[PDB]
Amino acid sequence: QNKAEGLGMVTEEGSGEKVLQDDEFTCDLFRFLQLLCEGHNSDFQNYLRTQTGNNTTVNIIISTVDYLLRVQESISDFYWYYSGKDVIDEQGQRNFSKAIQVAKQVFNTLTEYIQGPCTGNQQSLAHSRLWDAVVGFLHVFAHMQMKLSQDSSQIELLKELMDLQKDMVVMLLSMLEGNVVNGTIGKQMVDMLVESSNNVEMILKFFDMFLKLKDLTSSDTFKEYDPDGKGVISKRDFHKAMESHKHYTQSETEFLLSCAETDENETLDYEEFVKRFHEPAKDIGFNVA
Amino acid sequence: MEVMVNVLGGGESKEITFPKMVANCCRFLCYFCRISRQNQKAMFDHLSYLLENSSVGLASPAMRGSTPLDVAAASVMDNNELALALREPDLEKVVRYLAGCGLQSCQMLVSKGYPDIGWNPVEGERYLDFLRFAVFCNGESVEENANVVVRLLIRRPECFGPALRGEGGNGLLAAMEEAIKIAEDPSRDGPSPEEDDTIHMGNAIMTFYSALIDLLGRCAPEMHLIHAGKGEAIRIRSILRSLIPLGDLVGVISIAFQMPTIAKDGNVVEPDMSAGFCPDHKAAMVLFLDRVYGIEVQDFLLHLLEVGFLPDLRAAASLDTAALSATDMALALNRYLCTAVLPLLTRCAPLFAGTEHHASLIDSLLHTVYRLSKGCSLTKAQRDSIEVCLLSICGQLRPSMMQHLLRRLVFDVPLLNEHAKMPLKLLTNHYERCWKYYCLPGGWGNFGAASEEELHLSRKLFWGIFDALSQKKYEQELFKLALPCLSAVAGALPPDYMESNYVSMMEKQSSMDSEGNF
Amino acid sequence: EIQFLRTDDEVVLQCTATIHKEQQKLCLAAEGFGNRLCFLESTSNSKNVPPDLSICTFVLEQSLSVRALQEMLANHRTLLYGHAILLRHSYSGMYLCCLSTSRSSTDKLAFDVGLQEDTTGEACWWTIHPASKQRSEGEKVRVGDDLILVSVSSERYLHLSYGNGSLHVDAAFQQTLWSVAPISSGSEAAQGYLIGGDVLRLLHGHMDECLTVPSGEHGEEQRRTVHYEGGAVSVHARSLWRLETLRVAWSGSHIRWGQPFRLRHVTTGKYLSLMEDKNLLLMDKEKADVKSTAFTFRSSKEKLDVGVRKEVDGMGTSEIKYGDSVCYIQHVDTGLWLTYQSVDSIQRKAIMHHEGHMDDGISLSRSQHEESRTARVIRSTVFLFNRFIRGLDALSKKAKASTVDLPIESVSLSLQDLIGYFHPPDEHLEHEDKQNRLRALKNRQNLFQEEGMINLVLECIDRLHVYSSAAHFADVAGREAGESWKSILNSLYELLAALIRGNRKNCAQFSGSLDWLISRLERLEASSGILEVLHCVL
Repeated sequence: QNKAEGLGMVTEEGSGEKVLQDDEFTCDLFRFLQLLCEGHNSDFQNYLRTQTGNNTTVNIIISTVDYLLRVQESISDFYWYYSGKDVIDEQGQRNFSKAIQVAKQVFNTLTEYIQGPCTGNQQSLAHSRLWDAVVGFLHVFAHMQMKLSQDSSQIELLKELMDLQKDMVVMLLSMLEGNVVNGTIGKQMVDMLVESSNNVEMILKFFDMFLKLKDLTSSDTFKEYDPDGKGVISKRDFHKAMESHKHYTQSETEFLLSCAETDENETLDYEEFVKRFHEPAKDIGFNVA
Repeated sequence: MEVMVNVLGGGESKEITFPKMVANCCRFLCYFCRISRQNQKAMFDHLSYLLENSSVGLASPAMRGSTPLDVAAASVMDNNELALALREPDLEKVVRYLAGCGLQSCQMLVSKGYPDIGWNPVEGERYLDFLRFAVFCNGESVEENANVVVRLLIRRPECFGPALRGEGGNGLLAAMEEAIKIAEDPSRDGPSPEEDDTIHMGNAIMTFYSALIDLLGRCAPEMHLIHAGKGEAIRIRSILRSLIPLGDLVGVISIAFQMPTIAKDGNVVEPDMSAGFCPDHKAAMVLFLDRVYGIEVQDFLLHLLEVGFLPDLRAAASLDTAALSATDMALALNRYLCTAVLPLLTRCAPLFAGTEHHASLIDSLLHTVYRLSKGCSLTKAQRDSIEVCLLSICGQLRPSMMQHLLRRLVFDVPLLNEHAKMPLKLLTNHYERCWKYYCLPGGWGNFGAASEEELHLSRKLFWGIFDALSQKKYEQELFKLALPCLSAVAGALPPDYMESNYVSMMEKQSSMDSEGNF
Repeated sequence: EIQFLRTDDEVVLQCTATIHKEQQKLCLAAEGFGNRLCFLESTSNSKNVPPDLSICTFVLEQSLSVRALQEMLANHRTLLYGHAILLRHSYSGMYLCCLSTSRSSTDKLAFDVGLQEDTTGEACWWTIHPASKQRSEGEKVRVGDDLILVSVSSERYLHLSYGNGSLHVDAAFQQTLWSVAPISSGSEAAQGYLIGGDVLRLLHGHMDECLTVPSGEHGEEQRRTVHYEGGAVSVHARSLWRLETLRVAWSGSHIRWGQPFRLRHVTTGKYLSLMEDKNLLLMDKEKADVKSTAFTFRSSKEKLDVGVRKEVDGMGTSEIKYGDSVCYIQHVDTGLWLTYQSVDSIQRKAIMHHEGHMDDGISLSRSQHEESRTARVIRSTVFLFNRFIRGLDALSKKAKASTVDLPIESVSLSLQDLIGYFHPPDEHLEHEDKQNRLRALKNRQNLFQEEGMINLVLECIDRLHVYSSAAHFADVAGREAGESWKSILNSLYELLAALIRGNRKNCAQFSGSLDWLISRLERLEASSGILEVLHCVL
């Protein structure tokens, strides 16, 4: 489709129904199953996993995580296609948004499957292929959080993906719900973590790199740099404050400078900066902690 | 479509009931696609059905262009949006049908009595035509479809026919020789208990192999991608090179046709085009050569020119008589040359620089091209192709060799007929390029200097054109075009020129003979 | 529980062939020096003929996605289906690849498969795909799982040719299904403990003498006897043995007390065996049956044999340790114990006894990889150069040229490989690395001279000089031999110069043969090489 528009010929579909054929259908299908188990409906939660009366049993819980693995692979491949290219086009942004919405709905459905300490569903998804999907999403999050934050035109994609990460961590917490000492679910989760050591390490560095931004802004050194109520601080002032604070390294300094959008006036608003970065960082960091 | 669906579903096993109306509906759908581009997409929306109902009447001749496979080809024909939106399973179904045709015998023909072979050329040719239309669109090659098709073709090697399949196949050249031998053989060619009654097995085999070669050559990546160095394109091109050896292509090009002849009574005895080696077979070979292997080596170019290209052009020249010109052999030869050979020689124009050691060969090429230009059945576009090719070749052609062409031109260009116009351009550009060769005694050191025979011939050309233009009736375009030529000749001739009072006598009597100069 | 193949794990690729209505189990094999083309080694009848897994083992360096492969070409993780994996041949150190050249066995589409020195390019890389519908893209590749490999460069599958008389492995569009066996994994292998496939020296209880064969001055079938030598032989290639387990899978595991294994002599290629007369004797691979060639390590002389124990899939528990653990070799079937006969250049005969003496303790010392590779290279060179000399002898005896086999291409290729092996270090290299290369080159030259590689080269030079001219050699042998006569003759002299250069002991042993060399200095076809050799010796 991209080559089709590039060659200049008229296209019936602008966004393109060919990629992600039916986005509303999958979302409705998984929202139906999430509503079916909402309210910690343990009876229907167990009946989805094992139909006792029926002659043959279909594991909806396993099929859901299979679809989650497939959509994780699709998202990872789309990321890998877009890794080299500097800027994400509109079609890429729409496809990422639709895929992230679908993944978020699947994670919500899995979370409603596993909440209400449903031990059967928890043990089924423990032995299912959830861990590979989670480790794929962890790498995707580790690399998007570096890439998108540097640019300023994909902030909506960044926040949608950060919400996806929060939902994944809530799903992991619901897995850990009702855990026992030296539990098999915990062992498998730590195996997943040590498998994804580098990705989660990068995510944690990205989180605690922006979690100190509130302290940096509230420091008196920044206050004397910006005594104005309007708060639009100069880029040079913010840059020099970032080493005067003595808690940000040079790499963090240059990364925040790159992640800092500036107007033609060569200045930045620390208020918009912090509300743009810190809040998702705190929200997801609490769940990770 | 619903009428055709009902009839095709009714009694599908026992061939097709009421084949005439099915053919009429397929023709109507093809024409509906051809009417407008949106109708083509509307028909493309149901391309899936035509694929599982492709094997309807492919074996039976006289239904060509009126089968569901033809309707699918028309729906996917020359539409880039449709070619790009074409899916991979749709190509896979056709590839599977081609594999089935390559593995299995043709039950209908062997039932009617045709000799039994292990593969189906008549269906395979149609299935290869559909793949050609799927992969190739508007001069360019759709890389996405071409890579999928070539990958499926190499995953199923049985699609290549017994010769190129690889279990001890005799090779492309051997297969072509055996097919012609079958063609002259009456027993193997026909069932032996007008054309639809007797499908010629040799022609089926040659058309199958030429269609496979044509499809692979069209699937070859574009040269711009090769220059960019894209690894997938390099891989596909190397795979095609491995699939088809260059020597087999050279041999098939070297194979000669059978020229028509008149009989004892003098009546033209013309072998039927439905039985024999077609120029389109060589046209596919040339296309594969130029798109896959690439023509960039000078000695290779001249070797191919001698072995396969020049004999065919000389045969076309010898079959330029007015009675034999109207024969469809001559038309097919002119079509093949002007579509493949002359464009290839025009693209190979820079390589024609170092041809001193093959002066006889290059002079023979010039003479044959000129004789084909001096023709009647030659169409307007064919004349254009001849003009461009000859003007390109004579451009980089070294002035030493073309004095044969000059000495034959100085006798027939003074006529100032419409056939003299491209000699006029040729002389104009040649003298403009080789101005300092003639005027300056030293000239180019590598080229040398005039032998004074060229100088005398240029004197004769100047005087003949000058006189014939005075005696010539007014045509303002003719005086536009003859002006630069006359001026270039006058400038090239050194003002202090010595016309030898002792000229050479007893010249080539064939040159003055206007009946073909032979 | 199911294991998964990871990077840096050593594996063996197996293929199944039902030749003549009987199923055979084959393995992908390749030899570093000499023929680079891969060949298949049968492992079905391991009972009567031992398998040579040493040249069949491959290690999985890197597993990467196809797009990552594209990016790295433009400018421990478990194996997952769909990745592109890189295989390094364990012995040679080269990488498996498509050679882009074919033997043209009426399969013009197929491409031959061999080894490549450099990993650069997409030829070395191969992609693993699911064999059946149970497997799927992206999931972990289980151990003991059948796999199909796809060439990245040529898009040709690893194929086993059935139609030809001799089975060949090549890259063809048809699919041959390959199973993967975990031969070993050095990631969790404890250092200092004996594992299968090692090359070791059997040291007698006086930790001074090795279990060695007669030296290289004695001819073949006089080297078949087994005895004890001490002193300089401990640092030679005639004291090296390889412990080969009777199991194909997991043959690199730690050796347990009582595990049956075969001891193969590295330099000769023969297997230790027990003859019916209770006398130890080296005996050939073809007749190397399990019954004759089976020996076990026992911690104590006490007679309570372990009997039968279940085999464990993996490294297992490390029991035998190098240099400290005392091992007593006993034959499995006969039950006798290895001991010194104590006959009355020590030449302590090794004999096979029901009871034996008390000081039968045998220590184990691990041999370096460089020395093991040098010994294997020596064995291969011995085989190839003996074939060459026998062919030349037949040609001299006037046997028909077609009947006689003359390894023209293989001898030349092995000669260039040996030149590369004995190439002196370059000067721009760092000092410590240069000193290490000098030490390695000196060790290689010493091992070659101790195995007597000089005399073989001298014999080849003489039997090539019996033909005066290239035209004369082309009249006697084939025309290709005629063209290769100059190249092989020059390469042999260059090899001799490389073997003698910088080695005072080798140049001293070459003093006797100097007079032979100077007698042909007048010959123009070898004057430069003869003069270079003379200069080095002087």
